[PDB]
Amino acid sequence: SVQLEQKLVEKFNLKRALISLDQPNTNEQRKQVAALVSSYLNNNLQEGMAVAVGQGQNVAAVADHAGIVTQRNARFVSAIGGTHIINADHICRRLAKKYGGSSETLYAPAYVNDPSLRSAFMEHATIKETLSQARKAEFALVGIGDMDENSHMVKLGFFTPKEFVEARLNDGIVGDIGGFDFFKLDGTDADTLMRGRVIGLEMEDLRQIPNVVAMASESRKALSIMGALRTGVIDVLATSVSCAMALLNLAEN
Amino acid sequence: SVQLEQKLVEKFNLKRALISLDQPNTNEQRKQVAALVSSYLNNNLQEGMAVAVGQGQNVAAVADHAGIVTQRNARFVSAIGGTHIINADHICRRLAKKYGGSSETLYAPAYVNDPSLRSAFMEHATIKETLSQARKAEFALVGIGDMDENSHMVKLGFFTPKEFVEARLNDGIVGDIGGFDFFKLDGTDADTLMRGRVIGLEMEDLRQIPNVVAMASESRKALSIMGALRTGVIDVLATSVSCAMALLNLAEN
Repeated sequence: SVQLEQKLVEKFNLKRALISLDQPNTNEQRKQVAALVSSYLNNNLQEGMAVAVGQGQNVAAVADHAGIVTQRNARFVSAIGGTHIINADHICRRLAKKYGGSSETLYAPAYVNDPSLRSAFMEHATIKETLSQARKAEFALVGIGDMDENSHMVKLGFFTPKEFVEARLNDGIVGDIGGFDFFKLDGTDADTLMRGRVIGLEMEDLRQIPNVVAMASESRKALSIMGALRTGVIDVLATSVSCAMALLNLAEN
Repeated sequence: SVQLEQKLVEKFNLKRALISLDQPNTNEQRKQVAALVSSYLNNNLQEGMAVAVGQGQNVAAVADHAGIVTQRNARFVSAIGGTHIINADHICRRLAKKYGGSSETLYAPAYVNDPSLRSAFMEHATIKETLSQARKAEFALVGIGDMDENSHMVKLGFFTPKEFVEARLNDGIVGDIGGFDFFKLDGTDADTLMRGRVIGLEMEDLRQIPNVVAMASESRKALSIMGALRTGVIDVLATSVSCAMALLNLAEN
């Protein structure tokens, strides 16, 4: 697994690769991946630094990991709006409690049904200020999701099932990062209608955050993880042995 | 001071009046008023009940009061959006920590520069859900502010100084409750441009919350407190001996 880390770092231009042994199910896998990320943050997140935090189960596992961490006054800033899916805001609050710092809420919903409503929220001074804080963070903590993980935008009524299938088929979206931006298998940003329905950071923000820590546990989602690595924004990849093997195979071939 | 409580209850149709002795300055007064409210909530807020929470220094003092309270699983729900002024969201988080429950964020800013932007946020499913939770709360914890306490809407650029003076002079606004609604000295809701710039609950919501706890410490703000009492929405008034004397004098005369 340490040999795997070196190959991943070399192959994908990472700062680090944190690889957990394969577990019996996805819950257990997320916990073990989250353990390595928790320790990484414990050692690296200094007082006065900030983390831009995305949403969902991979990220939530880091907040829920019950390991020992030193207390420091760090900030946890939502990188995506709230939901009425584990909310980035809730995760930041749990992280602040765990690591001994503070959290900073993005006062806007995660999803809207129209890019004009998106624009209206995004131009608002209160929303812009928090997004600027997240853009200026030293770290980002994000999950890599597959299209099926985003299906809640549809089930919540913000995007049609027809539009959703078309994002995949017409626009070639194979995954999301942090919940807030979407990519193709080749790592390019696809103009997709999807992102017009989300309030949060974008891919270019992640490209300029020094330490983007991205997390995925499921090897069946290796295409999404590959797409995400191809965007070039990831600095620390935390994942399982099988995912690592899959990525190296896909890259070699 | 106990005699004062009985007269206030009778005169203003309250459930309770919590009266603190006069203090040397407003900070100390807010602390002592907040002590009585903290104890009231300790005894009355049951597991599974909720509090709709407004913004500002009077309310924040209750969260910051360092008394002993029993832990119970109550909810603290923001009744007004966030600010980039002590935010209702921050207060709810501190209350949840203190009383041992949870908090529920309103994912929208407190202020907007245009009632059309207000309407767009207010119609959004995520915002409507939280506002419905706050409307259905057993308690509300709100401060009674004077126009000068709201001047931040102006300083933050959401409302012009000219509009602000006109809200007072043309529309007769003498105070706010919770940060989110405004009233005249006679207790009627004034159609004012001000409320078109705020996202949160309104006076009619407070009228149907069973236990509206309203807090003010400054006797120089007695006109605002009088206006607020005249709206009829207040169930528990927490304030100082001098404010109580002022209110009884104003009512008698």
